[PDB]
Amino acid sequence: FERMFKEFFATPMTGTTMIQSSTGIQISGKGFMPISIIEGDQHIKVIAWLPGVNKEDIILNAVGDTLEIRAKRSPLMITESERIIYSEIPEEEEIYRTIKLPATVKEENASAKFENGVLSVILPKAESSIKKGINIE
Amino acid sequence: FERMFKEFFATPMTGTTMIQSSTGIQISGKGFMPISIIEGDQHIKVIAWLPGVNKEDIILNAVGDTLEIRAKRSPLMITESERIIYSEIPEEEEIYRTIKLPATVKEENASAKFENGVLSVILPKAESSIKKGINIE
Amino acid sequence: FERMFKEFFATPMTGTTMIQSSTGIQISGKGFMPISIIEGDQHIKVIAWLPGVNKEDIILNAVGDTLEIRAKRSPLMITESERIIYSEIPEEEEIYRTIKLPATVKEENASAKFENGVLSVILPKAESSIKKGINIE
Amino acid sequence: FERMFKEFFATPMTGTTMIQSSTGIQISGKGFMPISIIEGDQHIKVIAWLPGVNKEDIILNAVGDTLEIRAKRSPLMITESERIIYSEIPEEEEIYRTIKLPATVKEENASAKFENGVLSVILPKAESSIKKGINIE
Amino acid sequence: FERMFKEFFATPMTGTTMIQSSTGIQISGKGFMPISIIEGDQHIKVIAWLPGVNKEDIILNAVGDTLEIRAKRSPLMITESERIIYSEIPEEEEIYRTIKLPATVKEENASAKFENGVLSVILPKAESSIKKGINIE
Amino acid sequence: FERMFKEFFATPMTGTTMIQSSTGIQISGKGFMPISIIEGDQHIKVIAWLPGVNKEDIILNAVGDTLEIRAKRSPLMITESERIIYSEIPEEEEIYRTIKLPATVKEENASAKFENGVLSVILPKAESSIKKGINIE
Amino acid sequence: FERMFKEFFATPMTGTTMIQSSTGIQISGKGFMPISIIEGDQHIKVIAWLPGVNKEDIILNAVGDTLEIRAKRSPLMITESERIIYSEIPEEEEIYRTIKLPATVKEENASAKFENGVLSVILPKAESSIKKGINIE
Amino acid sequence: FERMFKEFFATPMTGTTMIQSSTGIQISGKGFMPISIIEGDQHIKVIAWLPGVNKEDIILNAVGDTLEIRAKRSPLMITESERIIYSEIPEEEEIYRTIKLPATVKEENASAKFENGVLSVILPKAESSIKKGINIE
Amino acid sequence: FERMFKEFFATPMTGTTMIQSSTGIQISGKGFMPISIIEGDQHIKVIAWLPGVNKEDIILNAVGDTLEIRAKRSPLMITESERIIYSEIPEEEEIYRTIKLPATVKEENASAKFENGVLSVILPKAESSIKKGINIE
Amino acid sequence: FERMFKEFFATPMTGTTMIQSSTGIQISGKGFMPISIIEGDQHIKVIAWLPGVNKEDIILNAVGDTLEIRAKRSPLMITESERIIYSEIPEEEEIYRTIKLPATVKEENASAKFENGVLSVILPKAESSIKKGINIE
Amino acid sequence: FERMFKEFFATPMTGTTMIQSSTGIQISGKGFMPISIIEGDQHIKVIAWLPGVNKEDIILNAVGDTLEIRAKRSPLMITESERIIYSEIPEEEEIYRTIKLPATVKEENASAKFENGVLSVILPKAESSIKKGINIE
Amino acid sequence: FERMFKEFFATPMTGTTMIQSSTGIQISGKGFMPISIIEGDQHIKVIAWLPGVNKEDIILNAVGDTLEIRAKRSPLMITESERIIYSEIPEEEEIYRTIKLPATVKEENASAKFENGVLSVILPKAESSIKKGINIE
Amino acid sequence: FERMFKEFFATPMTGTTMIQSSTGIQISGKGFMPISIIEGDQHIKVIAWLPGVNKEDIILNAVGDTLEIRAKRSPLMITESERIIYSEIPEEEEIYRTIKLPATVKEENASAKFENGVLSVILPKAESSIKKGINIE
Amino acid sequence: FERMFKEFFATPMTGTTMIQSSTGIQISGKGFMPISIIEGDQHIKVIAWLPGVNKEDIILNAVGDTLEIRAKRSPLMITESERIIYSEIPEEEEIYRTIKLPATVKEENASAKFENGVLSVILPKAESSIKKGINIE
Repeated sequence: FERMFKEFFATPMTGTTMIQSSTGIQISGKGFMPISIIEGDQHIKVIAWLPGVNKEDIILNAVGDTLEIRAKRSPLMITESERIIYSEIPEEEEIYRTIKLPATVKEENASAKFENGVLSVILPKAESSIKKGINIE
Repeated sequence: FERMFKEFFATPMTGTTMIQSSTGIQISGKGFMPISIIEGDQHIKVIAWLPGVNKEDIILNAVGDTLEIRAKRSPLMITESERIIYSEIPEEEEIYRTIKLPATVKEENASAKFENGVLSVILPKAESSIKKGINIE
Repeated sequence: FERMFKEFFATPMTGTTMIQSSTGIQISGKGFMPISIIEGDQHIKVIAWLPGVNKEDIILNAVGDTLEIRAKRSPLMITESERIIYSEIPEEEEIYRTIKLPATVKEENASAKFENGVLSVILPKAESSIKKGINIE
Repeated sequence: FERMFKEFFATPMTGTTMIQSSTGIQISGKGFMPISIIEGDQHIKVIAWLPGVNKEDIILNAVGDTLEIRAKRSPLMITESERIIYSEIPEEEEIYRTIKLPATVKEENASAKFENGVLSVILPKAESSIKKGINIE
Repeated sequence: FERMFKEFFATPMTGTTMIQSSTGIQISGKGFMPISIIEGDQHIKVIAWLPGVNKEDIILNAVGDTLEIRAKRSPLMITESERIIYSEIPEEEEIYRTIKLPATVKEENASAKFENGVLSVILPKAESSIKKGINIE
Repeated sequence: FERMFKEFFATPMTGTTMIQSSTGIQISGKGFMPISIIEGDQHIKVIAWLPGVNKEDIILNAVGDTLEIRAKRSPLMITESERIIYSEIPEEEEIYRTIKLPATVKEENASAKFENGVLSVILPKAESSIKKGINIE
Repeated sequence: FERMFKEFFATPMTGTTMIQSSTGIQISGKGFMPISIIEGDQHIKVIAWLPGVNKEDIILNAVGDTLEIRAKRSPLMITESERIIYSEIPEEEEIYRTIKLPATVKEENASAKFENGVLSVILPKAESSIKKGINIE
Repeated sequence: FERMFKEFFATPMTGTTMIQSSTGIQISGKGFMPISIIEGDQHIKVIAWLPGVNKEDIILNAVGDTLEIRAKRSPLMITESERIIYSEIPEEEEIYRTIKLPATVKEENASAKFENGVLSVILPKAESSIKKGINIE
Repeated sequence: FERMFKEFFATPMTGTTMIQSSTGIQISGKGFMPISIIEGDQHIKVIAWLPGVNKEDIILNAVGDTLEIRAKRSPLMITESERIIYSEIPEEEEIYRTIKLPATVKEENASAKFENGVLSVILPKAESSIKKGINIE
Repeated sequence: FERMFKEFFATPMTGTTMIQSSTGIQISGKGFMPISIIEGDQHIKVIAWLPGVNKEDIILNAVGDTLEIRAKRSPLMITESERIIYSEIPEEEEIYRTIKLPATVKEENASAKFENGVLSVILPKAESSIKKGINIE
Repeated sequence: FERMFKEFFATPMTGTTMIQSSTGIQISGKGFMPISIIEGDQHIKVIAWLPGVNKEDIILNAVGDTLEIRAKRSPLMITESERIIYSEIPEEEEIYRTIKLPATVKEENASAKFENGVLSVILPKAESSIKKGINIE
Repeated sequence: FERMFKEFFATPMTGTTMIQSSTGIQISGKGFMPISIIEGDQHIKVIAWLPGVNKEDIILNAVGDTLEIRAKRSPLMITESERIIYSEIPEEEEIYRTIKLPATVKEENASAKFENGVLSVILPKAESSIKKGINIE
Repeated sequence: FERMFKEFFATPMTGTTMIQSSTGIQISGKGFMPISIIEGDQHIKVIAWLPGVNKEDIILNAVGDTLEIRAKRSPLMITESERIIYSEIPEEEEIYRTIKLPATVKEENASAKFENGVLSVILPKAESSIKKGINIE
Repeated sequence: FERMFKEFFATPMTGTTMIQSSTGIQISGKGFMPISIIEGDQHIKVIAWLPGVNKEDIILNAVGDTLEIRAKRSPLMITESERIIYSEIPEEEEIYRTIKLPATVKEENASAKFENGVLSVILPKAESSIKKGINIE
């Protein structure tokens, strides 16, 4: 049955509904929301693909080492004469992701941008999480 | 090995690289581009998710009953201090889809909109493809 | 043997004796106690089904981000002339659940209600766990 | 796939939706309703767990050797700010059980009690079903 | 695991705990009680092996087409110096069988004998169950 | 085929025909004869279930560390009008068990009782098999 | 047997004898002839590897959207003293490929070059297959 | 997965990348280079298919009983408007084969020809490897 | 091979060498050391079986919510004339367990007793881990 | 299911309940009691791990070539406020081992010591079991 | 396919690219970097094998209970005449390891040495992680 | 069991203990020593990773077409207070590799360098192994 | 894995470490010691292969019907310059066999010879084990 | 069938009849002859176990890099009254081993010793096989 699902290759509908992923960071949520975490020495960059989501429909909250991205995408409106004969776009409306970052961030200084359906969040690291350099002799 | 791939649940990277799907319409391409086809009595609506693609990087061409969507998404630029510790966003740059529509369209009257990373293409059906109504007695 | 257990479908007796579930919240316990966690912006609501448990037999304690629900249900008393020919109700008496919440709560302000065998616990979130809003530009 | 369901251990949602069980008594229904049948010499006791069901929402009808328990549990109301991050409580609203008793009962003298979400029904046996004693020599 | 149980060959402990057997007669019960049903033209003979059961501990009731045999065998008493190093005798105390006969019997005229741990029950058939002879030409 | 035998659950007929069991005591025989061995400091108690066996049909012989129980149960006599439609009682007539005890017994002082189809044999241990106590310091 | 073929790794002899491949273009033929199709906006380039084929032995015909490449490679001539102790080069003489292009081409303006055993065919697209550009607003 | 690879039948890309073949002659290399060895009484003929390789890009060296064929094929150049929609030609650029011949050859007298992408190498056998004739009586 | 290990039943040598167990408490170590954790309202009791360990060879350290038990058992000394023909006692000398308790303890007030090879450790809970009682209305 | 038991790694509870082990010495018993037998030229040393057993609760008897170790360990007493959240210590109370030694011992001269939960029994060999030396020429 | 990988035994290339290992310490990274953690009473020693890494290319940062080792090894430079016919050394350039230590360390007092490609890091434990000794009575 | 080893991913300990690898060059040895062979027209470069090996502990001998690398790495010294809780570094001390080169080398002119735990050996090829160039016409 | 062991064919190291063989004679021991038992009418001949064992290192003891052969073979001494590249000889030093003969022997008259590493033991049968002849009529 | 052979554990008869083993040295022969090869800087030591072989029955020949050991062991002579009831000693008479050494030896200076059934052969290495030392800088 697994090869069949792969043969159907309906990966967006079958996929991108993950409930628990551990990479040393625990991500739990619902719906399609690919996430990329890019950690610098002073901040963390989170890239989230929210295609078809309006900027006003994104609720972005963070605290400590946890980031919550809640968004709702209005489903594709169709006239009565129109009918979806084929569709790969997930129909799920309320999508969300809870991202447990590996470092504490200063949510009071965080900022986020939403361009072309790409949410880029900048989270400055807390002083308690900025690593020092161990001199090698 | 199939359950493992499902357990990894890396569906965007493993998925959304389909080469041949037949729903009575033949779609061949490369990369991540979910497509929804919504056929009316006078036109066909194609919804394509091109997150992170600039409007100038989308080449949209159509003829007869075939639609070609070519787009390139610049990869995520990172400083030398920054590093991708986790990423679900497909890294593939040049994405494309070749959609063989089930009806002939008037490409000279087609139009497309690109909002929030959602490409909506309107393709009026040709007079030779508009179906007549069979009266039932 | 798995299909047989499913064919027997004795899910309450076989089921609802979970020792370790992780949803990003770790729940460990013994016996039948379905739990629903409903997190708001200012509090957490825990719904626990304690059918046949008296209000005086429920010990509800919480601290930090951990909630302990201990309860004992007196087994079904039967006369010597009476005999259980069929039973799906779990016979286990001492049931309990240890719920590790994802946020710190103010146990000094928590409250709980027990109606129709449904335990509803209200746990206000601590100021250190209330998430701030990241403005999107 | 069976071990996986057991590993998921979501027995309430997967379980307690039995359509046909024969113990010499045929029980058919929908939803979660554990039943215990305790037969005496003069009556039959039916224990049904209806957690979260109001007494006014239980329709209890019986005739001959068949007992029908119909009940509806209002789903968990949540504010727009609140969201179910985790839930083991079955969401099914209209639950019911049709119990074919092994003996004829006098439905005109039956009684039932509903305490702590436990429905206890007393069904006196008909004179045609009260067994006589065979003296052993 | 099945061959292992057969290799262990602990058939009394593993076996003789049947809950549902249909031979056109439905037998449901608990414990070890081999049953033989020997139907004549005017009566039904039931042979039940109740080894180690006292005559006073056997409750024999019947009605219509159902026979209930309830008996309890006191477990093997042992001194503190004595210890069961090996045992094949089932330890279950309360044994019972519910036998649904294929014909209606006159329980008011039934009789039973208990010799050498063998219960022999005589159940005269009701006039409504005595079959007539179809002459063949 | 093993699950089928278990589904048939004809354990008395399939079972209780063991030819070689080792528990440190070797038991070999034919037919249905559950045995329990209960060893004290001064004697050994053997409990054998011989349902439907007459006291005159039991030949009980012992020597050294071996016990032989031979018995024959007359089969269920039936009239020509009567017919076994269902039977779980083993039809085998000549049953026997050869029990190799773990200790030497004084067969000249052994005694046995036969009540309710239960054979209880008392075998005093020989002086060469009575264990001494090792004082612990 | 599949791993064995892979272990033998005789891929040219076992491989490159495909009868039906669909990439949205249907290729049917016999023998070893790797094909690469490189579609531009105004023409289609077909690269075919015809090692050891003389230019005079290649018959190249096209019409509409179908291209037929027929060629014969003279087998390796050997003296009577010489003998093939090892060979991976396919011995098949008459090789051919029928390529159904996805667009109509102007066979009257097509050209082909044969250098180093590489056949490069240029097929200008017909005006009915040149796609127009859909302006995006 | 093996049948799938055979069903994909992408034998050139999957195949022709052999690292170790023993026919009594050991061939190790990288890339696609079918080899045929044709041994005479006085010389050895090696046929290597180097389609699309220029004569100046072939480095042919030999010594003792080992032959090394190194060649690089420039990849298929494509305009920005052109795109490979389908390709069976291996993309690997640097191909090579190390052939351990079964006989010592006089590399100072060897010669090679490169026509139609077929490399034909003539390697005269050393006097120490020319076999004598054993007269049969 | 798993049934064989179970048939060998060498569970002490094969078993009791666990490296990672999660019960909501993480235990990592080496060697045979069964652990029982018994949590009260004011303290935690840890029972560790250290058979053959001298009181002076047990190093018991704790901090925060982690308990480390290090002990070494001198191996069984044997004369040259003596030889281990059979042994189930694990030969491993340096055994240890790292127990991450679920609550913070006051290591400055902890105490432990070692009797009959049973280590009983009393760890008073910290004020920050003592749970309060939520009144139910 | 075997790998699962190994993954659970509950070897003390699953293990150490062996009923029949033959190493040329037959050991039968119940419960957890690792045994090491160390045979010298003049005696046999038996090491038994009886953790948590009081010296007064050990009954040590021997005769001929058989050793019986009977002991009972009082279960872990817990206050009503205390609860076993985790436990690897076997709960079985009455443990015993019957060891059939390979040589006859003089039980009248045997001695045993019980230190740190380790029972060490010294059993002098009988003159009939002391082996003589065969001179080699 | 697993035995094949083991038969290939290319463990460095296949291996040493671990993303998530839990020993009660969580290690996540990329590339080949064997790690040994040696915990004392006052410090933690981390041994990392960084063969072919220059001391200036190692970035060693630590904070709290997490250690990050970032290093880049310049790939093996080869002349155009030189070619890697065989290689087991991983080609990956940017290697890194993120080590979550089990105890908090004083990164301000840490030191590291790099000799013979072995990185030895000394991390003094914080006062909050130094365990006290529980006296045993 | 193979997937388990891969899941354990202990590739250094399980791996890098190869006894026989043939790439047309036969390598036999013991321990962890990744080898890269880089063959030029006039010499052979061998790169061996000997992390933690002192230059004085490497014995490098060669003759003809065989290279022997013998080295011993002193194991990680630890204080009695220190203990290896986690380790991926192979503990094997005496490592060695026997490399049969494909060409004869002039061991009298060979040289080797040992930097950062990387052994680089330069082996000039013998005149009898330097390949000549076959002119292509 | 079994075929692999057979393919490795390391039968001496894997083999000849038998712990329990029954041919009606029970042999238990450790190490490599092939045994041949050749029973005559008046004696028993035991042939044991003790290659590399000195006559002074063989301890041969017998009594009743049991024979114990204990021997130690000094391991192969090697200079520091010498190294075992290949070895099939078992490295185990202390080898032994316990042979339970089928007849009682007179150990006071037994003799043994040790030539070419072959131990030949002559054990005269006891008068109680010499069989008489049953005349056939 | 493989586990059965292992259960039979007749490794000498089944084993030690190897026809082709490659350790970089090729050993082919017949019969039981364990071989250990111990290579020094100036010689090679071959240890062969020839139990029960007379010194006059060993033919030891060597040349170049090949060693041939031929020996015949007279089978165990038995009187007509004597009979092999049990035997593990291989019955094969003519045993032999052909050992291809990795280095050329000076057979004119070789020597061999035969003590306790152990053949020790000393083979001085030829000057062409003595490896030189590559100085490391």
